[PDB]
Amino acid sequence: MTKLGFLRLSYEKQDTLLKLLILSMAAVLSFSTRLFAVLRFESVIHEFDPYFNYRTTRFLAEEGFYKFHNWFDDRAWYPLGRIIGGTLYPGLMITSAAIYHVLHFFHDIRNVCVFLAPLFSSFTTIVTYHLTKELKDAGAGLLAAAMIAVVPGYISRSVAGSYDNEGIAIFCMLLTYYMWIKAVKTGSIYWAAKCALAYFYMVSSWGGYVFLINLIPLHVLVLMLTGRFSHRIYVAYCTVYCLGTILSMQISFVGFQPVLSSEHMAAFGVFGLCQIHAFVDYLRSKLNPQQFEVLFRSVISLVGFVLLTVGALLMLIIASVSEHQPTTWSSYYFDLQLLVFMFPVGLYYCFSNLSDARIFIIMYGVTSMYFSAVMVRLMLVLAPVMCILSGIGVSQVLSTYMKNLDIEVASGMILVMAFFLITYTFHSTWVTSEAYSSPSIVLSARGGDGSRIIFDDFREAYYWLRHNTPEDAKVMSWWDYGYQITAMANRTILVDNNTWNNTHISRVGQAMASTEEKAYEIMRELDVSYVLVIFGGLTGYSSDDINKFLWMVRIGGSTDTGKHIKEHDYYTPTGEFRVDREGSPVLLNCLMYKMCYYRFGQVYTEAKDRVRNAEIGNKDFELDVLEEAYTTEHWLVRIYKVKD
Amino acid sequence: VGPVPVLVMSLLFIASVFMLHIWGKYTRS
Amino acid sequence: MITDVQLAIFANMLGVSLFLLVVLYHYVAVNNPK
Amino acid sequence: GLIVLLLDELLQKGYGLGSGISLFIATNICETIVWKAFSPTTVNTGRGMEFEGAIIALFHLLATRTDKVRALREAFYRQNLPNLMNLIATIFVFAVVIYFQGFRVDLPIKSARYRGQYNTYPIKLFYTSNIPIILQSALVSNLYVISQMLSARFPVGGLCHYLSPPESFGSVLEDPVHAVVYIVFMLGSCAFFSKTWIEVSGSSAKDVAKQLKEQQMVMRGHRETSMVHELNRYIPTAAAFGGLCIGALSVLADFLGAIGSGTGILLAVTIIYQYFEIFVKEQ
Amino acid sequence: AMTVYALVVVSYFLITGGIIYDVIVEPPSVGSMTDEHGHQRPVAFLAYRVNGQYIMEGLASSFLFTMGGLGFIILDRSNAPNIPKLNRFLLLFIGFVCVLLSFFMARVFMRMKLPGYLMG
Ligand SMILES: *[C@@H]1O[C@H](CO)[C@@H](O[C@@H]2O[C@H](CO)[C@@H](O[C@@H]3O[C@H](CO[C@H]4O[C@H](CO)[C@@H](O)[C@H](O[C@H]5O[C@H](CO)[C@@H](O)[C@H](O)[C@@H]5O)[C@@H]4O)[C@@H](O)[C@H](O[C@H]4O[C@H](CO)[C@@H](O)[C@H](O)[C@@H]4O[C@H]4O[C@H](CO)[C@@H](O)[C@H](O)[C@@H]4O[C@H]4O[C@H](CO)[C@@H](O)[C@H](O)[C@@H]4O)[C@@H]3O)[C@H](O)[C@H]2NC(C)=O)[C@H](O)[C@H]1NC(C)=O
Ligand SMILES: CC(=O)N[C@@H]1[C@@H](O)[C@H](O)[C@@H](CO)O[C@@H]1CP(=O)(O)OP(=O)(O)OC/C=C(/C)CC/C=C(/C)CC/C=C(/C)CCC=C(C)C
Repeated sequence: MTKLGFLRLSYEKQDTLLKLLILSMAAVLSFSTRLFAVLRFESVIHEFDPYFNYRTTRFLAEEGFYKFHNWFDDRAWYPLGRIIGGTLYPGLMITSAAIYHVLHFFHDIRNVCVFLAPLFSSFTTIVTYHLTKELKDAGAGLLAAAMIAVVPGYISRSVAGSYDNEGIAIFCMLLTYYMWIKAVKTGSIYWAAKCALAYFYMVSSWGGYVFLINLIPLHVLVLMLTGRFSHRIYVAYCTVYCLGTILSMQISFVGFQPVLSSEHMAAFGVFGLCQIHAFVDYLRSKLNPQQFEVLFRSVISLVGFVLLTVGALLMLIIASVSEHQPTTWSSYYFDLQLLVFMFPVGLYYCFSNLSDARIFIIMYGVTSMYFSAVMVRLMLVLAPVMCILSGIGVSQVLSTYMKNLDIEVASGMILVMAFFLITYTFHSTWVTSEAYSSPSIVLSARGGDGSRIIFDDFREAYYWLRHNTPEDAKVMSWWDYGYQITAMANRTILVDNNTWNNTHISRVGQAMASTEEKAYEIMRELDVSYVLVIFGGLTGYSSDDINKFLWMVRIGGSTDTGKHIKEHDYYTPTGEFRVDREGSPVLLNCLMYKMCYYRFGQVYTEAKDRVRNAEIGNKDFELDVLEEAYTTEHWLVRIYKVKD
Repeated sequence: VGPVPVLVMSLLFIASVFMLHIWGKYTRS
Repeated sequence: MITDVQLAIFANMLGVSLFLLVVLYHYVAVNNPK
Repeated sequence: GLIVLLLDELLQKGYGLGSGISLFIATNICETIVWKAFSPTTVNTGRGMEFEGAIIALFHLLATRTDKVRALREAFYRQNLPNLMNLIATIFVFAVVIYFQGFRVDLPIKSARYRGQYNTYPIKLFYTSNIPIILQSALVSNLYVISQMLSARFPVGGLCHYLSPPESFGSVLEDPVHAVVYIVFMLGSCAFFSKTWIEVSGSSAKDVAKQLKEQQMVMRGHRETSMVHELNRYIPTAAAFGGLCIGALSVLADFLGAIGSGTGILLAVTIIYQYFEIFVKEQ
Repeated sequence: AMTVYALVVVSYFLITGGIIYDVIVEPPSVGSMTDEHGHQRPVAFLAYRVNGQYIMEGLASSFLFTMGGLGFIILDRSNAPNIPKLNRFLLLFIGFVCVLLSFFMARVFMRMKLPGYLMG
């Protein structure tokens, strides 16, 4: 019925009928895809990271209000404290608190930090289209937008349930390239002002703008050597540089840093050489190539080099966390299956029709490859890059090979590219379900085939802290659980992740020490009420402070006794780790072998503790300075009634 | 080589070597 | 409420529809002149 | 064995341009330079695993060790493994040998029955590039080192003193008898096997004469069957010297270790160089 | 110049392969413990942990990747133009490059399934 389908006025109108069709249902895909990590299990927050963000997020819609209220806390980091002097970027928080200024006026706070990331993906897959229109074609982006819609690693680090500080930094970064690349292509400076005003939104959120000003001017440096200057590079570049520096200057994390740090200082030197080389081009083109331009060329060169001499004279556990370590192809091709293959293709096309705009993306294809060589966490920077050029690459190959026929090689080459590429969307559907559909606070266990044990000791213990403890308290265990203890417990704490003061964290190692008499004295120094540690012993693949214990073992600072010497005890005295009866006895007299272990000879049998495959048999019940506070449901966390 | 089997013949010979090499090594380890 | 596997099949068919329809776009864009 | 037989005789009456044989030798010699070109493994000596005479080896060596003077010294005077001074000498030999391939004698020819076309017949000194004559020099010293195995019953010592090169970069190594007899045998063997070889595989005096009459090409200076005496005063000497200053040339392939594999590599790439001419011929 | 493209594609599998595992270097392939009889057979690519590789795993992965991309380069640079030998050379080019493309993607799909145990 209604046979007038493929005879509408296409390439003008039905063009747009199909355009906005894909811009609908492709953008459906990113938001829809993130969702089954929280549809499968959770409701609110997967990782441990969004808690510290979520606390201040609901704060800056409750009582704080950033233009008229920044904020101080004594609730965190007793007795030191940390405040919006740290935590670079309210761009997450002002976004979320703006969304439930508006939608809350339209009438929840659950649904604003968990639903946000799917929203980010949807928005980003529509800004990547308007980006990729500018490069080859509107037709180039219509396969490219789906690519960042379902590149599964970019999905993975921002899932339904993510609220990371780089959770929307990517959107800003991508957007600032839409807000750079037809400013370079067209020196429209109202529009370049809109570019720098967009740049401010990135330069809020996450510190990748130290990357970006590592990128943007040195790209410009490339345009020295290829020699493809114009005005319409320069007139757009000066704006987002110089105005953007002051918009960064508004922000505290980058504060008077845009005067002083070795990266954007050299970016400023590049801006100066760029503005000189524009001016140089202007003069000396009215004059001849005379001898005397060589004469004051010598003069101005000596003044410029003495500027260079005056400038060069005046120059004013995280590694362990498994992800900041370097990654192979698994983050790779497991990450980015078909879309690795097509990456050089458009890049060859970008070195084929090397236009003015595309060289920026080529430099962006170089740099982020070099930088996602060392940090898989930084993989997100290569998350859209590949999707850009592969977005070109297929749209090259497809365009050249639906060219030839309907207007037998194309009877293969079109015909492969469906099943060549769409196998991708099988992979993207499901690797997202395998590795990344699992929260940090709820651990999926093993043991049955029907109604198997898959169970919430963290909310049980943390909600015990939120009922049966005093108001003023102590929370001290270890730093990577520091935010979550401030999630539901509303409890005052000593340490936390970031690590702006390293000394304060280093005496927690002597709080988790060998000598209980000195460790408990360091405790008694620091206003104790409660101590926590986590187990992983009898099911294994959970963490805790016993496998980052090597880190504690070599952590060393403000110390001379014990924690000076990295061995301390912990090896067989030829130099190999044992813990058991065949282990080492000051480790038997250390905390963490008795701090954790009470009554475990008396409960499990058959010589286990699957982490070590250890044994029952130590007497090991000796609370010299504490008492128990929580007898455990699943050996989860022994809360420590800190005794006088 | 009016015919290409001489090549195919060589391939067969390599396979005989290829397969018969690991074939006795099947029972060993 | 929809399940996990129903959503997986959903994402599968949506991505297949999407990419095939991209190819259809790319045909209509390559054929009809300027 | 039957496979190499069939592949060689299907590259004489078949494709065959170089041979089956000589291009096998050439490509396997390319490989024997090439294992010396990039070299992945080294069993670890007193120091320095996994770097044996490659240029990658002498580029990974700069990444590991400090004191780059003693990084240069191991790069240029490496003895037990291949060397890069060895590779310079290897390249140098290649350059000189193509300097000597272009040694050719030109003879212009009025073709018969056509006015003045001058497709001058040449005689290159290498003179089939001695794929007989070097392999003449090689395979007799291969057949006894086959049949020294029958000398174990009824040796690598006393028979070796007139069997082999003396292998030592020290030119005044502990026996001049072996050096003198080895070099004199090399020179005399290639010269003698020239002056005996040309009489069978073509291009002797009557061979050239009957090919040129057979393709209607007559020397301008004199009558057609004086062409023999026109060129009989070139071909034996351009056999014999063409024998001789290959083997002495391979002396310079051994006297200086700039050869990946020596004599044989010089001469299999000489096969390749003549081979390029053969392929080019049909353009 | 196009030599810059050569430099970049040279760098491609070089930093896809093993610059990450230059400092974390793990030696090539042996991990069998007799399995029932035969002691130290070298195993494979690593399979149980995902992030790790060896030298032999990485090089193979890198090689698989750049041949596919440069196969698409060959599709562009010669197969779309029409100038050379229009029946003999061209057919070889599409033939071996389609073989490159199909068997390469197939084997890399295999080399993620067997180290990965993914439901295919
Ligand atoms: C990150 O976290 C870190 C850990 O949480 C944190 O590091 C801590 O920072 C604080 C703040 O600075 C440090 O406290 C200071 O430590 C000084 C270190 O002195 C060492 O050497 C001395 C000998 O040279 C020792 O006396 C001293 O203490 C020893 O003896 C104690 C008693 O016997 C014993 O309890 C100790 O354990 C130790 O055995 C230590 O070994 C320390 O000198 C300093 O004391 C002064 O300041 C205190 C107030 O801040 C006063 O209570 C104290 O009496 C001293 O006062 C002097 O200075 C004041 C002004 O600063 C004056 O008003 C006083 O009148 C007095 O001035 C006299 O001396 C001056 C010279 O110093 C002179 O100019 C005056 O005229 C007058 O003569 C204080 O305790 C702490 O040690 C750090 N801890 C660690 C582990 O690093 C860090 O700050 C955090 N980061 C950030 C950015 O915040
Ligand atoms: C919730 C929370 O903890 N937030 C903090 C934040 O407030 C705090 O300021 C910050 C620092 O402590 O850490 C918490 C938030 P974060 O971890 O996301 O920030 P971060 O540690 O700075 O992350 C760093 C990531 C980046 C992307 C920054 C740049 C990294 C580099 C290695 C420099 C690259 C150099 C360039 C020239 C760029 C181009 C690349 C080339 C040429 C190869």
